[PDB]
Amino acid sequence: VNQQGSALNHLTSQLRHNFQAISNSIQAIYDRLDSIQADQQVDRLITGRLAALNAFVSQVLNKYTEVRGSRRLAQQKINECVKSQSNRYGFCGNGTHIFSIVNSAPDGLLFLHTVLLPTDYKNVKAWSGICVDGIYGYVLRQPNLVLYSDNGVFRVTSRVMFQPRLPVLSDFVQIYNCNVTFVNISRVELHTVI
Amino acid sequence: EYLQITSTPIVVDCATYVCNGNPRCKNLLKQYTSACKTIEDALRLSAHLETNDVSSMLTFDSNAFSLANVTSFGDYNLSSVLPQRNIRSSRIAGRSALEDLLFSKVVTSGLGTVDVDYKSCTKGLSIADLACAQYYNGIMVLPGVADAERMAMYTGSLIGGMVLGGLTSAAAIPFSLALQARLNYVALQTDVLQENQKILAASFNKAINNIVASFSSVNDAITQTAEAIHTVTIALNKIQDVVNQQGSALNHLTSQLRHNFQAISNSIQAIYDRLDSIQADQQVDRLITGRLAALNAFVSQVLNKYTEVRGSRRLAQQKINECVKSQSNRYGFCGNGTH
Amino acid sequence: YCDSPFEKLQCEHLQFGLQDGFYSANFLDDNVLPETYVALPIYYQHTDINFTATASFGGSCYVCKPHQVNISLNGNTSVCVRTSHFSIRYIYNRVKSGSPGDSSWHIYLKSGTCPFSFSKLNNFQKFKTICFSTVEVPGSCNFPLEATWHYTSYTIVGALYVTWSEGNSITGVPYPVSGIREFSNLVLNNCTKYNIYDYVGTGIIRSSNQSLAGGITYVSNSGNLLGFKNVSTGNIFIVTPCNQPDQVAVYQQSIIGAMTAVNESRYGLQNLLQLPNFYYVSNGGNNCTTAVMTYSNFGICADGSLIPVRPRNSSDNGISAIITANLSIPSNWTTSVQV
Amino acid sequence: ANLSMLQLGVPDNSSTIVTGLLPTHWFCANQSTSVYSANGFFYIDVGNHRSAFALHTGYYDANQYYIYVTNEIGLNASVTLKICKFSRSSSFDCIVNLLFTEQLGAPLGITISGETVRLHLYNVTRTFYVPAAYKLTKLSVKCYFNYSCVFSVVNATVTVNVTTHNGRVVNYTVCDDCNGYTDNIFSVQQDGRIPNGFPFNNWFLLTNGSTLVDGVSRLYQPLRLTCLWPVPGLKSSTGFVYFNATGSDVNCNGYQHNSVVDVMRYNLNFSANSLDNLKSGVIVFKTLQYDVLFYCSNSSSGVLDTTIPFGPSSQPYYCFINSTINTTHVSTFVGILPPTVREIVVARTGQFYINGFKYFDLGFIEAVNFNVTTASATDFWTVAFATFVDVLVNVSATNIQNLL
Ligand SMILES: *[C@@H]1O[C@H](CO)[C@@H](O[C@@H]2O[C@H](CO)[C@@H](O[C@@H]3O[C@H](CO[C@H]4O[C@H](CO)[C@@H](O)[C@H](O[C@H]5O[C@H](CO)[C@@H](O)[C@H](O)[C@@H]5O)[C@@H]4O)[C@@H](O)[C@H](O[C@H]4O[C@H](CO)[C@@H](O)[C@H](O)[C@@H]4O[C@H]4O[C@H](CO)[C@@H](O)[C@H](O)[C@@H]4O[C@H]4O[C@H](CO)[C@@H](O)[C@H](O)[C@@H]4O)[C@@H]3O)[C@H](O)[C@H]2NC(C)=O)[C@H](O)[C@H]1NC(C)=O
Ligand SMILES: *[C@@H]1O[C@H](CO)[C@@H](O[C@@H]2O[C@H](CO)[C@@H](O[C@@H]3O[C@H](CO[C@H]4O[C@H](CO)[C@@H](O)[C@H](O)[C@@H]4O)[C@@H](O)[C@H](O[C@H]4O[C@H](CO)[C@@H](O)[C@H](O)[C@@H]4O[C@H]4O[C@H](CO)[C@@H](O)[C@H](O)[C@@H]4O)[C@@H]3O)[C@H](O)[C@H]2NC(C)=O)[C@H](O)[C@H]1NC(C)=O
Ligand SMILES: *[C@@H]1O[C@H](CO)[C@@H](O[C@@H]2O[C@H](CO)[C@@H](O[C@@H]3O[C@H](CO)[C@@H](O)[C@H](O[C@H]4O[C@H](CO)[C@@H](O)[C@H](O)[C@@H]4O)[C@@H]3O)[C@H](O)[C@H]2NC(C)=O)[C@H](O)[C@H]1NC(C)=O
Ligand SMILES: *[C@@H]1O[C@H](CO)[C@@H](O[C@@H]2O[C@H](CO)[C@@H](O[C@@H]3O[C@H](CO)[C@@H](O)[C@H](O[C@H]4O[C@H](CO)[C@@H](O)[C@H](O)[C@@H]4O)[C@@H]3O)[C@H](O)[C@H]2NC(C)=O)[C@H](O)[C@H]1NC(C)=O
Ligand SMILES: *[C@@H]1O[C@H](CO)[C@@H](O[C@@H]2O[C@H](CO)[C@@H](O[C@@H]3O[C@H](CO)[C@@H](O)[C@H](O)[C@@H]3O)[C@H](O)[C@H]2NC(C)=O)[C@H](O)[C@H]1NC(C)=O
Ligand SMILES: *[C@@H]1O[C@H](CO)[C@@H](O[C@@H]2O[C@H](CO)[C@@H](O[C@@H]3O[C@H](CO)[C@@H](O)[C@H](O)[C@@H]3O)[C@H](O)[C@H]2NC(C)=O)[C@H](O)[C@H]1NC(C)=O
Ligand SMILES: *[C@@H]1O[C@H](CO)[C@@H](O[C@@H]2O[C@H](CO)[C@@H](O)[C@H](O)[C@H]2NC(C)=O)[C@H](O)[C@H]1NC(C)=O
Ligand SMILES: *[C@@H]1O[C@H](CO)[C@@H](O[C@@H]2O[C@H](CO)[C@@H](O)[C@H](O)[C@H]2NC(C)=O)[C@H](O)[C@H]1NC(C)=O
Ligand SMILES: *[C@@H]1O[C@H](CO)[C@@H](O[C@@H]2O[C@H](CO)[C@@H](O)[C@H](O)[C@H]2NC(C)=O)[C@H](O)[C@H]1NC(C)=O
Ligand SMILES: *[C@@H]1O[C@H](CO)[C@@H](O[C@@H]2O[C@H](CO)[C@@H](O)[C@H](O)[C@H]2NC(C)=O)[C@H](O)[C@H]1NC(C)=O
Ligand SMILES: *[C@@H]1O[C@H](CO)[C@@H](O[C@@H]2O[C@H](CO)[C@@H](O)[C@H](O)[C@H]2NC(C)=O)[C@H](O)[C@H]1NC(C)=O
Ligand SMILES: *[C@@H]1O[C@H](CO)[C@@H](O[C@@H]2O[C@H](CO)[C@@H](O)[C@H](O)[C@H]2NC(C)=O)[C@H](O)[C@H]1NC(C)=O
Ligand SMILES: *[C@@H]1O[C@H](CO)[C@@H](O[C@@H]2O[C@H](CO)[C@@H](O)[C@H](O)[C@H]2NC(C)=O)[C@H](O)[C@H]1NC(C)=O
Ligand SMILES: *[C@@H]1O[C@H](CO)[C@@H](O[C@@H]2O[C@H](CO)[C@@H](O)[C@H](O)[C@H]2NC(C)=O)[C@H](O)[C@H]1NC(C)=O
Ligand SMILES: *[C@@H]1O[C@H](CO)[C@@H](O)[C@H](O)[C@H]1NC(C)=O
Ligand SMILES: *[C@@H]1O[C@H](CO)[C@@H](O)[C@H](O)[C@H]1NC(C)=O
Ligand SMILES: *[C@@H]1O[C@H](CO)[C@@H](O)[C@H](O)[C@H]1NC(C)=O
Ligand SMILES: *[C@@H]1O[C@H](CO)[C@@H](O)[C@H](O)[C@H]1NC(C)=O
Ligand SMILES: *[C@@H]1O[C@H](CO)[C@@H](O)[C@H](O)[C@H]1NC(C)=O
Repeated sequence: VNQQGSALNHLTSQLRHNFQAISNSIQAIYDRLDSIQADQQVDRLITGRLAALNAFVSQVLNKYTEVRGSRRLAQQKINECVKSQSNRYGFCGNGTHIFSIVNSAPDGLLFLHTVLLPTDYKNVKAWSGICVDGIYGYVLRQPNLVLYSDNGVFRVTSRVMFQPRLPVLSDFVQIYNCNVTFVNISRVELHTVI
Repeated sequence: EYLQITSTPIVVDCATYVCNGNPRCKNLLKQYTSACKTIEDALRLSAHLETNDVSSMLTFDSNAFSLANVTSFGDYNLSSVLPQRNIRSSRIAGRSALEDLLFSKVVTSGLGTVDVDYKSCTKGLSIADLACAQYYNGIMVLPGVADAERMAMYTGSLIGGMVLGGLTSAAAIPFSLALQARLNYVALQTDVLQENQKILAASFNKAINNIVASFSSVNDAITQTAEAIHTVTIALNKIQDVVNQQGSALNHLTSQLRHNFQAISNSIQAIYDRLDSIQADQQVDRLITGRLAALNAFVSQVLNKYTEVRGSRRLAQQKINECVKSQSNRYGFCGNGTH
Repeated sequence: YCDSPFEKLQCEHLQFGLQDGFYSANFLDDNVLPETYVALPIYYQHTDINFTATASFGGSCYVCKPHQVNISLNGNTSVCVRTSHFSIRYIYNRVKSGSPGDSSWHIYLKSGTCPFSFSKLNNFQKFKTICFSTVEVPGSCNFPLEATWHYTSYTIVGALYVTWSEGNSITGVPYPVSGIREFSNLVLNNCTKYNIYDYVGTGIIRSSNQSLAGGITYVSNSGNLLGFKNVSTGNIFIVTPCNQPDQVAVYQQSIIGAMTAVNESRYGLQNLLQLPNFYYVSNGGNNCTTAVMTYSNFGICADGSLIPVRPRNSSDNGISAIITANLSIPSNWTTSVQV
Repeated sequence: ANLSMLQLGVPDNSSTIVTGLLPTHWFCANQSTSVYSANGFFYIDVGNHRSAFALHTGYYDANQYYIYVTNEIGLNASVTLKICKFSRSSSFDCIVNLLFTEQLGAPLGITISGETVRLHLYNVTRTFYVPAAYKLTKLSVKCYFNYSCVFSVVNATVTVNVTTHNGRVVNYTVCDDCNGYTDNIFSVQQDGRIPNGFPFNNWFLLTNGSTLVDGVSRLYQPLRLTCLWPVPGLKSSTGFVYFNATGSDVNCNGYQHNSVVDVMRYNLNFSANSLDNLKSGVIVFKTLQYDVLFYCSNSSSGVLDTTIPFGPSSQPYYCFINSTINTTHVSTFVGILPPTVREIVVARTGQFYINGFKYFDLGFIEAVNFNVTTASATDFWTVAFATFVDVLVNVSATNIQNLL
C-alpha cells in the first residue's frame, strides 16, 4: 500500500516546479504578456510536463510485468497444495503437508498451510536381512521398511512414522550370498520369524 | 553452477552531492526539501528490506558442524572444500581452499565495492584513492551482512549434514555407507560386494583435481582435455559480469557533475565569486534542477536491481531444499544425468 | 531556538519532532576565509583606477533632485588598461562643504546589464582588454548611478560605461602589493578559498612527498582537484574538503550515537570505539543485552552500546540408512499452521 | 655495423647526422647465461641452433607484458614475436603473436622508448603501444658464438655520422664530440615526418587563446617539415631568408622536398650564465610596403638600448616596433617578455609568436633578417621550415610526449 501511494504522491508534486519561465501558473502568464511573447514561455512548461508523464508510464509498465511474474506462483500453489497434496520438501510448509486453506487479502491471496511436527520417538533394534544356512539371503524389497527385533519378536514398520505389524512373504526377495551382518537362522526355525 | 543472492547497499547524501559544502545552496534547497527527503527514504528502506531477507536464511547447527572434519569421509579426498578451522585468531571458521582461488581473480579488480576503509580518507598525505574520491560526493557503501564467518558456518552446516545418519544422539555412519542409501532410491542393489565404489573413488578425485586446476587460470592445456572447462568458463564470465555491472553504474553517476547546464560554469564557488547575490540564484537553480533529475534516474534503476535479486534468491532456496537435502528425481534439474 | 545539538537537527530538517531511525547531519559554518592564488609564471605590473563623484545641493527643493554632479576617472573621461593587473575603487566625497552636508544623501551604484558585478572585479577575474569610459560608446553595457534622501524617493544621475573581450591576459587583484617580483600566495593547514590553475573551490592544503613524474594537476572524474605540484621543485600538495557528512541515530526524542569518520569527540557524546571501517561515538554503558535498532551487522541498543548479531540455531537429522544399529523413528505427532 | 637504409632513415648519396637508440659494439660470448641492463638488441644469425632473446624485469609478476623472441632457422628466418602475459609459457593475452618469414642475412631488432615498442625489420618499421612497458630493463640472452650467433646491446642516445654511396652504408662513426646533439638535431624521415622517440626540447604548441595543460587532444599544428638546417651560425652579414630551402647557404639534413612553407621555427641556444645571454641586435621584417623593426630594452623610455635576452633573466624587458612612413618615425608598445625566452616563430601571413603566444600581426611577410652581432657562431641550434598538418598530441605539463 505504501509503494502504491508514493508514486502518485510524487507524480502530482512535479507541478509546483516551474521550469525556466516566469511562474508555474498558465493563467498568470496570459494576464501579463502579449500573445506573441507568451508561447515561448508556455512551451517550456509543456516540454517538462510531457517528460514527466513518459517517466511515469515507463514505471507503471514494469510494475505490471512484475505482477504478471507473481501470478504464476500462485496458480502453481493452488494447483499443487490445495488440490493435490504434493510431496516436494521445502514446498508448502516446512514439514509434512496435509492440506491448505485460502482466503483473500488486499490485492492478493493468503494461504494457511497445515503440517505435522514430531514430539517423541522410539529406539529400535534394526537389522538388514536374513541369511538362511549361509547361502540363501533374503532382504526387503521396498527401501522404506525396517525389519527389527522386540526381544525375540520380529516386526516390520515404516521409516517415517512408527506403525508396527507382522512380516509377510510378499516383502522379501532373494539376492544370493549373504553379507556377514545378517541374522543367522536355519531353515527349520524360519517360521518363528515369518 | 553459479547463482546470486545479494547486492551492494548504497546510501547517498543529498546536499553534499547537489551543492558541495557551499552554505548558499543550503538556503536554496529549502524549497525542495520534500523533493529530497523522499530520495533518502527510498534507499534506507530497501537497504533494510534486503538485510532482513538475507539474515532470514543463514541458520546454524552445532552437532552437524563438528562432523565437518576430513577424518569422516572415507576414501574421498574432499579436503579442498571443507572450511579451515584455526587462523590463529578469534574466528570459529575461516574461508575454504577454493574460495580464495575465486577471490584472487575478481575482487582485487573490484576496487570500489568491497571492504572500503573510511578511516583513512580524512588524513591527507596521499593522492586519494578511487573509493575515497566518491566519499567526497556523499556516496557511501555500507557493509554487508554475510561476512567471511557466517558463510563459513552456513556452508559447513550443510556439508557436515551428509554423514549424519538417523542413528541415536550424535553418532556418524561411515560415508561409504551413506552412498548406499542414495543408490537404492534409483534401483535395488543386489550385489553383496561393493565393487562400484572403487571406480567411483578413482574417478571422483580426478574430477575434483581437474576443477581445482581449472580455476588456477592455467587454461589452454586443460581446455583440450575434456569438457569440464565448458562448465567453468560460463561461471567465470558471469562472476566477472556482476562486478563490471556494479562498477559501471557509479562510474556513470559520478560523471554527470562535469556537465554544466545552461549556466556559466559547473562550479558553484565560481559563480559567487563573479556575480551579485540577486543575479546568481537564477544560475544556481539550473544546476540544482539537473542534479536532482539525475538522482531520481539513479534511484529508479537501483530499485529494479533489488527486485531482480529478490527474483533470483528463490531459485537458490529451492535448490538447497531439493538437491542438498532431498535427492530429487526431476530430469533436467541438478546435473544432466542421474543425481 | 536552535542552539543545542538536537534542536539543530530540527532546524535542518524543517520539522517539529522526529521519528525514530537513522538521520544524516552535516552542520556547515559561515566564516571569513583567507585566499590563495597559484598561476603560471609571469612578471608583475599594476595600475590604479578611482571613480569619483562630487555633488552640490540646494536648487529649489532639496528632496526632488541634486543640483549638479560631476563624474570622472582619474581626472579624465576614459582610461584603458595596458598592463597585466588592475584594481578599481569607488570614492564619494563628503568633505565638499567641510562639514559633511552629505550625511543625509545616499549616492551609490546599481546593477546594470553587464554580465558581472562592479564590486567583484577586484577578485581574480580574467579578461583581454577593457577600456572604461563615462561617455556613450556603441556596444557597451552600463552601471547606473542613483541618488536619494533618506531612501524616500529615487532618481538617476549618471552612468559608467564599460567594454571588454574575452581572454586570459589581464587579471584583477584585491590590493596592490608592492615589492614582489612575481605575485603568488599559499596558506596551509586550514580551510581556504583557492584559485589554483583556474580551479576554484575550498579545502585544506597540506604538504607531502611522493615521487610522481608527469602532470602538474591531478583531478578526479567529476572536476575537482585532488593535488597539484609546484613547478620549480618536485613536491606535491594534497587538497581535501573540510566538512565530512555523518550518520546520526535518533531515539526517544534524543541523540543516541553517531557513525563518524573523524577521530575526535562529537555532539554531546564522549566515549569512542573503533570499528573496522569507521569510528563509533556514544556514551552508553556496556551491559545492555537487547536491541532496539539495526544496521548492517550489529544492533544499537537502548542507551548507546553495540550488540553483535547472532545467527539462528537450528537442529536437524539426516536420511536414515540401511545398517544393523539403533535407530530413531518418530511416534507421537502434533500440528501447526503457517501463513 | 652495416644496417640497411630503412633501418636508419637516410637518403642516397649524402652524409647526414643521425641521433637516437643506435648500436655501437658487438659481443662474442659463450657464457650461455647473462643478465644485462639494456633497452634493445640487434643480432645476426645463420647457424642451425635455437637462439632465444627475452626482456623482463627483476621479479615475476602476473600483470606485466613480457617480450619474447625465438628464432628457428630452416630455409629462411622463422621469427616468433610474442608480447603476451605469462603464467610462470602459458600465454593468455597477446597484443601481438605473429610469425615472420625474413630474408637471411639481415639483422633485426627491438627498441623501447616510453610506452612505445618499435620493431625494425629491414623493410618496414612497425610500432606497438604496450601499456607499462618502460619497466622492462633487464635482458636475458641465450646466444652462442660457436653456432655463429652475434649480438649487440643498446644503452642510450648515440650521435652517429653516416655516409652512404649508392644504397650501401659506407662509413659509420660515433661522435666523441657532438655534445648536446641528442636533444636538438635529427634527420627528416620519408614524407617530412619527425622520427619517433625524439624528446621535444623546445617545441611548443601554438595558440591564439588559452594554453593547454594536460590530457589527450587533437590539434592542427605545424609539424611536417620540408628542411632542417642544423647549426646555422647566422651572422651580421648573412642577409634575408626567403621561406624556401633552395638558396646558396642552406644545407638540409636528410630528405629535402622543394615546396612552399608556412612557418620558420627558430631555436635558441642559452647557457645558465646571465651575462653572455644578452645579445645586441634587431629583427628586420619585409612587408609589401615598409620595413618593420623589432627590438627590446629594459626602460620605458626606450631610446637608449637595443638588446634581446636569451634564456633566463632577472628583470622585465619592454619590446617596441619602429616603422617609417615619409620621414615620420612611428613607435609603439607591444608587451613584456616571459621570464625565459626560448623559441621564436614567424609565419607568412603576418603573425609573430614568442613561446607560442601572439604579440602583433603584420599583413604579409616575405623575408626575415635576424640581425644579431656576435663574436662567435654559437647562437642557434636549428632552423626548421614547416606546414600545417593534423596531429594527435599527448600533452604533459605544457610539453609534448608523443605524436601521431
Ligand atoms: C601520455 O602522457 C602521460 C603523462 O605523462 C604518460 O603517463 C606517465 O608515464 C610515466 C612513465 O614514464 C609515469 O611515471 C611514473 O614514474 C614513477 C617513477 O618510476 C619510474 O620512472 C623513472 C623515470 O622513468 C625510472 O627511472 C624509474 O626507475 C627507478 O625506479 C624503479 C622502481 O623504484 C627501480 O626499479 C629502478 O631501478 C629505478 O630506480 C621507474 O621506471 C613511478 O613510480 C610511477 O608509478 C606508477 O606505476 C606504479 C606501477 O604501476 C604504480 O604503483 C604507481 O601508483 C603509478 O601508477 C599509477 O598510474 C598508472 C597509470 O596512470 C595507473 O594505471 C595506476 O593504477 C596508478 O594510478 C593510480 O595513481 C594515480 C596517481 O599516481 C591516480 O591518478 C589514479 O587514479 C590511480 O589511483 C609512474 O611510473 C606517469 O605516472 C604517467 N602519468 C600518469 C598520469 O600516470 C603516458 O605514458 C603518455 N602516453 C603514452 C602512450 O606514452
Ligand atoms: C590564429 O588565428 C588566425 C586567424 O586569421 C589564423 O590565421 C589563418 O591561418 C590559416 C591557415 O593557414 C590561413 O588560411 C590559408 O591556409 C591555406 C592552407 O591551404 C590549405 O588549403 C588549400 C586549398 O584548400 C590546399 O591547397 C592546401 O594543401 C591546404 O589544404 C593557405 O594555402 C592560404 O594561403 C593562401 O594565400 C596565399 C597568398 O595569397 C596563396 O599563395 C595560397 O595559395 C593561398 O591562396 C589560396 O587561397 C586564397 C584564399 O582567399 C584564394 O584567394 C587563392 O586564390 C588561393 O585559392 C592561407 O594561408 C589564414 O589565411 C590565416 N588568417 C589570415 C587572416 O591570414 C592562425 O592560423 C591562428 N593560429 C593558429 C596557431 O592556429
Ligand atoms: C587431497 O588433495 C589435496 C589437494 O589436492 C592434497 O593436499 C596437497 O598435499 C600435498 C602434499 O601431500 C601438498 O604439496 C606440497 O605443498 C607444499 C606447500 O609449500 C610444497 O612445499 C611441497 O613441495 C615440496 O614437495 C614436492 C613433492 O615432494 C617437491 O617436488 C618440492 O620440490 C618440495 O620439496 C608440495 O608441493 C599440496 O600443497 C597440498 N595441496 C593444498 C591445496 O594444500 C592432499 O594431500 C590430498 N589428501 C589425500 C589423502 O590424498
Ligand atoms: C650553445 O652555446 C654554448 C654556450 O656555452 C656553447 O657551449 C660552448 O661551446 C664551446 C665550443 O663551441 C665549448 O668549448 C670551449 O672552446 C674553447 C675554444 O678554445 C676552449 O678554450 C674552451 O676551454 C675552456 O672551457 C673548458 C670547459 O669549461 C675548460 O675545461 C677549459 O680549461 C677552458 O677554460 C672550451 O673547450 C664550451 O665548453 C661550451 N661551453 C660550455 C659551458 O660547455 C655551445 O657550443 C653552443 N652550441 C652549439 C651547437 O654551437
Ligand atoms: C553368523 O555365523 C557366521 C558363521 O558362523 C559368522 O561368520 C563369521 O563371523 C566371524 C566373527 O563374527 C568373522 O570374523 C572372523 O573371526 C575370527 C576369530 O574367531 C578371525 O580369525 C577371522 O579372521 C575373522 O576375522 C568371520 O569372518 C565370519 N565368517 C566368514 C566366512 O566371513 C557371522 O558373523 C554370524 N553372524 C553374526 C551377525 O555374527
Ligand atoms: C584516535 O585518537 C585517540 C585520542 O583520543 C588516540 O588514542 C591515544 O593513542 C595513543 C597512541 O596510540 C595512546 O598512547 C598515549 O600516547 C601519548 C603520546 O605518545 C603518551 O603521552 C601517553 O602516555 C600514551 O602512551 C593513548 O593512550 C590513546 N588515548 C586513549 C585515551 O587511550 C588513538 O590512537 C587515535 N587513533 C588512531 C588510529 O590514530
Ligand atoms: C579435525 O580433528 C582434529 C583432531 O585430531 C583437529 O586437529 C586439532 O586442531 C586444533 C585446532 O587448533 C589443534 O589445536 C590441535 O593440535 C589439532 N590436533 C591434532 C591431533 O591434529 C582438526 O583441527 C579438525 N579439523 C577441523 C577442520 O576442525
Ligand atoms: C562640476 O564641474 C564644474 C565644471 O568645472 C564645476 O564648475 C566650476 O566651479 C568652480 C568653483 O566655483 C568655478 O570657479 C568654475 O567657474 C566652474 N566652471 C564653470 C564652467 O562654470 C563645478 O563646481 C563642479 N561641481 C562641484 C560640486 O564641484
Ligand atoms: C550650515 O551653516 C554653517 C555655518 O553657517 C556652515 O559651516 C560653514 O559654511 C561655510 C559656507 O557654507 C563653509 O565654507 C565652511 O566649510 C563650513 N564649516 C565647516 C566646519 O565645514 C555649514 O556648512 C552649513 N551647512 C550646510 C551648507 O549644509
Ligand atoms: C549487568 O546487567 C545485568 C542485568 O541486565 C545485572 O544483573 C542484575 O542487575 C540487577 C540491577 O543491576 C541486580 O539487582 C541483580 O542482582 C543482578 N543479577 C545478577 C544475577 O547479577 C548485572 O548486575 C549487571 N552487571 C553490572 C556489572 O552492572
Ligand atoms: C544458539 O546455541 C548456542 C549454544 O547451543 C547458544 O549459546 C551461546 O550464547 C552466547 C551469547 O551470545 C554466544 O556468545 C555463544 O557463542 C553461544 N554458544 C555457541 C556455542 O554458539 C546461543 O545463545 C543460541 N542462540 C543464538 C541466537 O545464537
Ligand atoms: C542399541 O540399543 C540396545 C538397547 O536398546 C543397547 O543395549 C544396551 O547397551 C548398554 C551399553 O551401554 C548396556 O548397558 C545395556 O545393558 C544394553 N541393554 C540391552 C537390553 O541390551 C545396545 O548397546 C545399543 N547399541 C548397539 C550397537 O547395539
Ligand atoms: C624561393 O623563394 C624566393 C622568394 O619567394 C624566390 O625568388 C627569388 O629568390 C632569390 C634567392 O632565393 C632572390 O635572389 C630573388 O631576388 C628572388 N626573386 C624574387 C622575385 O623575389 C625563388 O625563386 C624561390 N626559389 C625557387 C627555386 O623557386
Ligand atoms: C645589422 O647589424 C649591423 C651591426 O649592428 C649593422 O651594421 C652597422 O650599420 C650601420 C649603418 O650605418 C653602420 O653605421 C655601422 O658601422 C655598422 N656596423 C658594423 C659592425 O658593420 C647593419 O647595418 C645591420 N643591418 C640591417 C639591415 O639593419
Ligand atoms: C587626463 O588627466 C591628467 C591628470 O591625471 C591630465 O594631466 C590630462 O590633461 C588629462 N587629459 C585629458 C584629455 O583630459
Ligand atoms: C587558521 O588560519 C588562520 C588565518 O586567519 C591562522 O591565524 C591560524 O593560525 C590557522 N590555524 C588554526 C589552528 O587556527
Ligand atoms: C616524507 O615521507 C615520510 C613517509 O613516512 C613521512 O614520514 C615524512 O613526514 C615526509 N616528509 C618529510 C619532510 O620527510
Ligand atoms: C652499456 O653500458 C654499460 C654501463 O652502463 C657499459 O659498461 C657498456 O660498455 C655499454 N655498452 C657498450 C657496447 O659500450
Ligand atoms: C661526417 O662525415 C663526413 C665524411 O667525411 C664529413 O665530411 C663531415 O664533416 C662529418 N661530420 C662531422 C660533424 O664531423
